[PDB]
Amino acid sequence: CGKGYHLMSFPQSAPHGVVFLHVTYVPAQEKNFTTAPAICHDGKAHFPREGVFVSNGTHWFVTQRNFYEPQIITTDNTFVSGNCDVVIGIVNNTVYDPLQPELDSFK
Amino acid sequence: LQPELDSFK
Amino acid sequence: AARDLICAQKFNGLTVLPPLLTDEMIAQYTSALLAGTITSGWTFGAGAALQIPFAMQMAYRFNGIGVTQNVLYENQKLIANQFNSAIGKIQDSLSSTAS
Ligand SMILES: *[C@@H]1O[C@H](CO)[C@@H](O[C@@H]2O[C@H](CO)[C@@H](O)[C@H](O)[C@H]2NC(C)=O)[C@H](O)[C@H]1NC(C)=O
Ligand SMILES: *[C@@H]1O[C@H](CO)[C@@H](O)[C@H](O)[C@H]1NC(C)=O
Ligand SMILES: *[C@@H]1O[C@H](CO)[C@@H](O)[C@H](O)[C@H]1NC(C)=O
Repeated sequence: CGKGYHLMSFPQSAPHGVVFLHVTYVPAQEKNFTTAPAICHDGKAHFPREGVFVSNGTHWFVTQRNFYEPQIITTDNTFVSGNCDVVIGIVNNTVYDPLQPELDSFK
Repeated sequence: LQPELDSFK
Repeated sequence: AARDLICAQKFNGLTVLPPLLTDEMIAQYTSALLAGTITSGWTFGAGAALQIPFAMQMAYRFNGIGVTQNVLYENQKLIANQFNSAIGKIQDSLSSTAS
């Protein structure tokens, strides 16, 4: 139903037929980025839950696949699976944890 | 969270 | 001296027209589709081509069947070897059997 990701459709009558109006979703403006499959932090491999790791040259972010919404890398949207000596192309970066500052502030 | 409490104590 | 049926079909008014798209253009369309689906994935069918590494869109394609993407990144070489062996077996099956 149309070109692109389908959103809605509307029917109309026609002489000996039907006519569909397909409302779709087409991405428009693109931008190059540098990506990595996983992040080696503290000897652990962090993989994104949903989205993809990108970088703007200096800092690393994680974003959704079909839109540029960069977020800081956190243990909430990444998960751990094994050591970082088996993934080809893994880079080095830190991963924020929101539990630790609140736990230190309660002390 | 309770091992973090054990390390807290 | 060995007359074929093609001249007899020709001499009775039964002609065969050539197709509009020659096989060179069909091969060009097939090569365009392969080069689109290798370097971009499903993105070249919606809008423009969106470049992505192959081992990352393969991990995207494991997420569509209910398998997490660490399975690829810890077993990339074995899956590549299995794909190459399957391609070679397809080649041998097409070379041997003509039916
Ligand atoms: C990559 O993105 C990061 C964050 O989006 C940029 O870091 C910030 O840059 C602005 C520039 O006006 C500074 O005011 C901020 O202080 C920076 N953040 C931090 C935490 O220091 C970074 O500059 C970007 N790099 C490139 C090359 O675009
Ligand atoms: C990305 O990099 C390529 C490298 O040749 C360049 O041609 C292209 O204009 C860049 N930008 C986009 C949006 O593809
Ligand atoms: C990441 O850090 C480890 C140990 O600190 C090091 O062996 C490895 O080379 C680093 N990665 C890169 C790409 O330099």
